[PDB]
Amino acid sequence: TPQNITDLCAEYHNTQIHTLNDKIFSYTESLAGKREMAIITFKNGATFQVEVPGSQHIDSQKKAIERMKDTLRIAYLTEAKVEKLCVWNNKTPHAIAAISMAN
Amino acid sequence: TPQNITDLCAEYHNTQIHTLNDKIFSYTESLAGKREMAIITFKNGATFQVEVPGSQHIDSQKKAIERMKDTLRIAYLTEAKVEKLCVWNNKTPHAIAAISMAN
Amino acid sequence: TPQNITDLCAEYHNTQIHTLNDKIFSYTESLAGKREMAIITFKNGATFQVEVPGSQHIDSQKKAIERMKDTLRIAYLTEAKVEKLCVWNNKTPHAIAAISMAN
Amino acid sequence: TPQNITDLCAEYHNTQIHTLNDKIFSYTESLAGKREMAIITFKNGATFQVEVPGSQHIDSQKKAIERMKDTLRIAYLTEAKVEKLCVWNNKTPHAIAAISMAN
Amino acid sequence: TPQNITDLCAEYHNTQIHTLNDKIFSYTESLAGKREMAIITFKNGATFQVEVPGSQHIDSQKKAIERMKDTLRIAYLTEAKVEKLCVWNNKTPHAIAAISMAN
Amino acid sequence: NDDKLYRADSRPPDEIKQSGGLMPRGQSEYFDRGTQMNINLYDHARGTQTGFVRHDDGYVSTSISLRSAHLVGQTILSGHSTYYIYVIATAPNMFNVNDVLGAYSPHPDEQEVSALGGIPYSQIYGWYRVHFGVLDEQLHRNRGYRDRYYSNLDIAPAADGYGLAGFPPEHRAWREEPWIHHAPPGCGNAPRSSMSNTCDEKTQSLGVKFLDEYQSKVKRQIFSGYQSDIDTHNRIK
Ligand SMILES: OC[C@H]1O[C@@H](O)[C@H](O)[C@@H](O)[C@H]1O
Ligand SMILES: OC[C@H]1O[C@@H](O)[C@H](O)[C@@H](O)[C@H]1O
Ligand SMILES: OC[C@H]1O[C@@H](O)[C@H](O)[C@@H](O)[C@H]1O
Ligand SMILES: OC[C@H]1O[C@@H](O)[C@H](O)[C@@H](O)[C@H]1O
Ligand SMILES: OC[C@H]1O[C@@H](O)[C@H](O)[C@@H](O)[C@H]1O
Ligand SMILES: OC[C@H]1O[C@@H](O)[C@H](O)[C@@H](O)[C@H]1O
Ligand code: NA
Ligand code: NA
Repeated sequence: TPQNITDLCAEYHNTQIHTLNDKIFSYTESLAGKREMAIITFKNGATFQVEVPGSQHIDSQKKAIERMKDTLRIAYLTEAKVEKLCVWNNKTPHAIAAISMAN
Repeated sequence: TPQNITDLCAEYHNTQIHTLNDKIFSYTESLAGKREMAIITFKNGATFQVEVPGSQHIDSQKKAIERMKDTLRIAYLTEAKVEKLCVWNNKTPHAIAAISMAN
Repeated sequence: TPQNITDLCAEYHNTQIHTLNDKIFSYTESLAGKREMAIITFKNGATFQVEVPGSQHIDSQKKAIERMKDTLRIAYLTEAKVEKLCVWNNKTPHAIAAISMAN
Repeated sequence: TPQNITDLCAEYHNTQIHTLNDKIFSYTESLAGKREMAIITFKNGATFQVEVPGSQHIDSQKKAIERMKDTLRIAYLTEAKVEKLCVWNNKTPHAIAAISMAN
Repeated sequence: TPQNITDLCAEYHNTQIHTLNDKIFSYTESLAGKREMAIITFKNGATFQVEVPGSQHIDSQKKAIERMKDTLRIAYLTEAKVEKLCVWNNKTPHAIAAISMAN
Repeated sequence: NDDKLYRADSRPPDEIKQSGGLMPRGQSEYFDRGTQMNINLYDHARGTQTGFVRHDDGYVSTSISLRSAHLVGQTILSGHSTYYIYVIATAPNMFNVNDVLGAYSPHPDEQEVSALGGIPYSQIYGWYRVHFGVLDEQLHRNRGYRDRYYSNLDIAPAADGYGLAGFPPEHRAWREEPWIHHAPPGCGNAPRSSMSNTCDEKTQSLGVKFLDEYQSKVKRQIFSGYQSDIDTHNRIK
């Protein structure tokens, strides 16, 4: 069982860590059909999505996708510093798998 | 997969972008039957709705409609600057499809 | 489709607008059986309820009732100024149908 | 239909009002099996629970129990003054039925 | 029925209390398949998880796990002082069973 | 209690909102760490009021009445065709300068109360517009303010301010009451006060710690409010 996001990320083949150590610059949210998703950017231009729920997600991920969208919204609004993102890099933009926050 | 709200908006018929770069001036919320909806206005007088769930929405939109109403409420209360709205313009008032927030 | 709370209120029998332009003075919440409801008061003594879900509500209202109780809680705690309530006046206390908040 | 917590409390057997007029001193939360509950204390030593969901609750209470635990958490964190609790006094510690916040 | 986290913790095999009296240093959250979990650390290096829902959890715990992840996120962001954690110590990192916060 | 303080300032409300409050000179946003700036009350109080109302060296000064602040505004902010008087709640980020600096307060005449780290948006009750010296007696209420929280708080006791007083080490204040009993290391008769710079450092670090702890209180109040919409029942059905 991983004790940090880096160890967690290393358990998956199609993942990588981004180190940001910065607050989210922009938060975007959509309810348009087939694009029920969220997008965040950082001021350095890096862009990430929370994927539309699909058949590549198992049932236990569905609730976690919703949680992640919650987390990003509140992170944006409180200007919380994001340390690292773990993302799947076989998507454009890269798809968030995990987030870590520390001051 | 779009990387911003403008790209997202362009994927849909009967949509357009409004650029506001301002906090929400008013937020309205209703639980009256057949009018379970939200309305927001900006100080320039622009007015937008989150549509009542209906047959024009697919099932995956239902959760996102609820999310959007959450987002607008908290945006209003925190006086967050809204950057852009993507809206369907074949409704009156224009119906929100996506929102973006930036510093 | 109404563009404001006043227009919305006018669509329903047995409704009226209260103009408060004040923060909520008190918030009350119950989980007692058959009384799962919320009550708010203003400093002028005005008192309002969110009704217990019942057979007078259609299914689409159920989620909106829950949302409204959320909205009132967070409105109370952030000391947000409430502009107007639309209420059914064939109940005691008057039952909230819609709320508007404005800068 | 009651217009305040005192009137509400009087409708139930085995209930009592506590008048606290103070912020919550401590909040405790558990996900341990059979003890999925919350406990709050005040500085005067008074201690209250939100009961584990059980067969003494009807279905309509289940959502309200969850709401109450939300309310208490956020009440604790915002240091909101609790006016009165309505509690069932045939439990130890006393079980919250309703809360009122003012001032 | 326990009146505090210490009494609660004592009801379970393989649990122990940590007294931290400190804010959370880091918060991590994952939606990666089979690792839908949260991790927190304190500045003294102590590390704790909310476990992935599994067969060691009864159904009533599922909602409480979700609640606990909410609580930790909000605790992190508000810089709330955590008093004590009750944890299962037959997991690495130690798995949170309960949390207490006090003024 | 619900006592208010007042500060004439040229920075308008939109800039205050962006900065997250009324900022010391040098500080961009309220929730920046204290390491950004020099935090020293003595230094703050000695500053010249030429152009701006004192806001140097990690503190922002306020007056104890609307009238005081308007008068100060007409002296200092003579030149701005519009400035604002910010109405400000009392809270324990706020020190009475004359009490803390005592007999060494360099401007006892002005009875100033100063905020360590600046004044967060949430602590600002509202503002008056001042157009060509003419106060407009219609107050604008700040929607970011929390009356119930701040009405419950008062300014800091002087005893909480003595250690942060920020006299140089060789100063006789550290060798007299009350300050002697609150003196940082290296200050006063602590060995090598004149040679060490240990004094000015501990002053800084005690200041930064104070702001850290105070920022935690603000975050907890405001950001808890922001999360009071959460309904667990939605997600668990
Ligand atoms: O579990 C979510 C992930 O699923 C994988 O199969 C896919 O390669 C990723 O793009 C991501 O969608
Ligand atoms: O899904 C939401 C959208 O659905 C479309 O069919 C309709 O043209 C839009 O006005 C909007 O309702
Ligand atoms: O939809 C809720 C409303 O339903 C009506 O039928 C009733 O007359 C009102 O008092 C209110 O309960
Ligand atoms: O609905 C919850 C309540 O149910 C009652 O039957 C019980 O006597 C109370 O102690 C309380 O548990
Ligand atoms: O209820 C969950 C708990 O179940 C126990 O049996 C186990 O020893 C703990 O590690 C924890 O998983
Ligand atoms: O859906 C679960 C909950 O998620 C929260 O983040 C949201 O603010 C609430 O309104 C509720 O929707
Ligand atoms: Na990897
Ligand atoms: Na005060």
